[PDB]
Amino acid sequence: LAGDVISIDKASGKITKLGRSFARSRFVQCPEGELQKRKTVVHTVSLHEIDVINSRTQGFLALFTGDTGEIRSEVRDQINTK
Amino acid sequence: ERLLFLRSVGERNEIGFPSRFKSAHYKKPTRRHKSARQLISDENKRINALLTKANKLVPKATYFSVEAPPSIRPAKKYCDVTGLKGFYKSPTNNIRYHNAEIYQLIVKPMAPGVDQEYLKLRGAN
Amino acid sequence: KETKEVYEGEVTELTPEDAKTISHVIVGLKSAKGTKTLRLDPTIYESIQREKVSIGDV
Amino acid sequence: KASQSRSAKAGLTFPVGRVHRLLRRGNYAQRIGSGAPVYLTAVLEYLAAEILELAGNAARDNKKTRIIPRHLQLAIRNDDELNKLLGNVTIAQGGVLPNIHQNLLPKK
Amino acid sequence: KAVVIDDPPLRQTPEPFDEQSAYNPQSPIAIDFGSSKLRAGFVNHATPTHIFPNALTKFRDRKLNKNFTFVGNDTLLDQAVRSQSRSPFDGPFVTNWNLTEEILDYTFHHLGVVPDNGIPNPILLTERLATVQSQRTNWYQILFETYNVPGVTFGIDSLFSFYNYNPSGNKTGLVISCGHEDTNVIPVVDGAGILTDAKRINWGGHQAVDYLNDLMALKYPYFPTKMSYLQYETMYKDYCYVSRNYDEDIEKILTLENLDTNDVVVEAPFTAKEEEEKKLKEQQWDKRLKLNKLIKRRKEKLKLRDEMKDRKSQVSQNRMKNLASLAEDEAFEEALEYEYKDIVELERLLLEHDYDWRNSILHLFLRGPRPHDSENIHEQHQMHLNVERIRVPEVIFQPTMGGQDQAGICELSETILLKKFGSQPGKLSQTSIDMVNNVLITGGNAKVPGLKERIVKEFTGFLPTGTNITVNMSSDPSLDAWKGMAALARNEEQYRKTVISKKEYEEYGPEYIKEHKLGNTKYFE
Amino acid sequence: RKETYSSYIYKVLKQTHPDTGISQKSMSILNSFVNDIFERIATEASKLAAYNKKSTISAREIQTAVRLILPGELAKHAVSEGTRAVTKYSSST
Repeated sequence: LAGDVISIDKASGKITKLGRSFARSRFVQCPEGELQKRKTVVHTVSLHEIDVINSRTQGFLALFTGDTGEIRSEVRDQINTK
Repeated sequence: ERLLFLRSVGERNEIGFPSRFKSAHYKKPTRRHKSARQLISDENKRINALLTKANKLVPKATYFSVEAPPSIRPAKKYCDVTGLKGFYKSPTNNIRYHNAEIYQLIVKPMAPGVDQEYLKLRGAN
Repeated sequence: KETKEVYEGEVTELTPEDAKTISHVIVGLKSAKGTKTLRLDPTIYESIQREKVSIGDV
Repeated sequence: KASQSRSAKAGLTFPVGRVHRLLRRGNYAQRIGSGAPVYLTAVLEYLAAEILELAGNAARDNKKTRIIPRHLQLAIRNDDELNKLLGNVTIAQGGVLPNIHQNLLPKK
Repeated sequence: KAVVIDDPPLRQTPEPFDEQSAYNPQSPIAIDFGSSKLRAGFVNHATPTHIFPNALTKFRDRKLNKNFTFVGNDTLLDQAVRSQSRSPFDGPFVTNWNLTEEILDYTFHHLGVVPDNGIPNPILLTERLATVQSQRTNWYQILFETYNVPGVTFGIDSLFSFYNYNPSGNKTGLVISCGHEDTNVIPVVDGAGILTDAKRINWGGHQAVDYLNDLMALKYPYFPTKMSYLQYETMYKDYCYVSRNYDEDIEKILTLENLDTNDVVVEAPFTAKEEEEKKLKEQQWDKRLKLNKLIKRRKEKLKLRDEMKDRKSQVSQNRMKNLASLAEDEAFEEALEYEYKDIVELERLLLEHDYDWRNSILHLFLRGPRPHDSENIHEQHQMHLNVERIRVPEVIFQPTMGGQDQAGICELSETILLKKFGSQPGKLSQTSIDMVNNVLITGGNAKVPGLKERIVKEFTGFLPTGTNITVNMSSDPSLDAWKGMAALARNEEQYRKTVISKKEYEEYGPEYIKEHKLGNTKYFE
Repeated sequence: RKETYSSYIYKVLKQTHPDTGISQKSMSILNSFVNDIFERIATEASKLAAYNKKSTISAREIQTAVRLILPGELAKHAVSEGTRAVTKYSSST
């Protein structure tokens, strides 16, 4: 609705409501500067996460549910080379 | 000498009313000025009269058939002030601009009558 | 011993032809060095339609 | 074939054809152009919207839900350009502003 | 190092006259009635004899003799005679006709021709692509009545150039003409121009120089001197080129590593004890980041004070609304900003001891990579050409930038070579391959650099892979039309195929068109 | 039959303030106000059109009249609103 503060990602189409602006007529501050910003983010991914992801028998939910279940050494060799 | 240098060429490069290079008979007719804007209109109405007479004859090579068709790809958008890539368009005066400080220095405090001249270059008024 | 063969470019023409069951699809590709047309079987056409490929996608 | 009026064609809520009627039999000129009632309709709509906006926050400043000409009078004379426009007009039941000159106070 | 532009210098020597002893009554004479320049010359010579702009004027004296018929090269003698020179063209067409008669009589007098009962030489002429019936009717009447010439032919200048660069007369190619007021794309099949698929774009050199005039007027509204047409013409001629790719070039055109190389500067031509104790206590005396955040908050407070100063702003409107609710119940800000700047300077000094122009994109666009002082007279008479070097010639590829809703030259070539003349997208016919192998660029507006490379790059862009692309180009592309009609007359003897006869004119009338391979065609089928 | 601008004025305050009542005296004040601006603008435009030897009143005549009567800030807001409305109306293609 009008009065909202939102962030739009053009490539993936993800729209997030940061909240409402300062308009008495939650509450956040209206952003400053250019609308189209370019930001650099830094990711730190453990080797176990890539081992779980690269093993096709289970998804990333085994990182949270915990049933990784005896990950083989071949995908460990592929991750160690890559 | 400077005020007679032009007169020397004037008395060298003249031709009288009994023109040597023209014919013996002249019979010069009267003509209107016939500006180029209305020439297109009278050619168009002559051609339209020809189709509406012949119908109640496909044209092959006319003035209105040789002119270029509009494009199929979408047109690129550029900044009206700098000529760079225009990312944003102001909602008040409909001027495409590049970044924030261009909007603050030029696009916002501009006088009326200037935006129509900026839009005249791409013909958007 | 194996071979890898790759086509990659802009889709400029996507015309399938039948004989409810399609027979083959002619796909036109374009890159910065030129264009190239290909014929494709309906099996690859099903994966093309599954990937939601229209005119103008790379 | 049926189409709506010129007002929502211009996106306006004021009557365009009524403005055209008042312009034509108001006896101002013998020929009236097409775009003139739309322009006048937009101008009067904007002026009415600005006046009702000022009456709106003037009435919110008194904690009420209705518009009294006290609020109209206040919203006129605390704004300088409406002061310049409406200098010679008197509003019905308006009163005056609270003002007192500096030396008339008990300065001590 | 600034370059002062000027008007072009005057020609000291007037143009000469051809000798009457060498005049041949039976030789044809070639006349190119261009929009910008007139190219006059006899068939027997290979270089043009008379080159001058198609303009003339009338002078006024004190002694009142009325002896002034200055045409063409004689206007290049003084500023005052040149500044009132008038051309017979209004747009692409010709409106007035008496001045054309005056120019033609001047040309005939300077050709060393002594006639009798009109001109006895056959006339070689040029006409535009798909001209109106009024222009052809008036040309027919004026030539066959005012001058009594035996034989005339009409043809397009681009087809004349294509006949020049392959005189066999039966080749197949693509002609791209960049004229003064239009741009033409004409395909030629077997030596005959297929005029039912030619295309015209309403853009040329005149619109390019006027575009540069409008851009330079809108970039510097406070320029003290008024720039003329010829100065903008010579900055268009000297400082314009076609980029290899526009999208990558406009992204880094204002970066510092590129702007130090391709920025052109053009200069216009012109003629107490408590205080001491406090100081002692001060001497006795993440936190720096907090002080910088406090300085930023002080800058925000200065911005809020400026918003409260402007009564049209919403902050001052809200303050006035609060004052009205209380009623219903700027130098100090500058001094505070100065005190905040002093506190920030003290914090910076404590950190050290105990808004650039380079980031302003408007300043880089306006006055380049150099700092600017507006108080000096010299750079107030100066212009910078950074984006306009590549923006001006790009309009023939994107006409939408020029206000015209037309397709580009590459899209017209693409639809001609890929959706016409029996060519499916994907498979090229023999005619399309023969056209691609003989693409020719002509016209006076081809003098800009980088046109051939850009056309070759885009042609490689849309054609199928492995197709042989060849693009030819003249050394001086403003002369191939006149040499084309000279090659039509001198080299071959089938030139009588195209010749209009006077008796044939009186049999058929003004409504006539010869369907030859090198001229116009019939309006209907 | 008598004419008033009451419904249009009503919807004008309903876009900006929905929970707001109106007095009939205030409605008469507003009606007299809009009619006064209307007759002022109309007599300025008719006088200007008579001054330029022209028998037609067009948009540029009331444009000059709005530049003349209104003070400058409200003048350029008024002509801006009028220009967007007129250009939106003229796009009947």
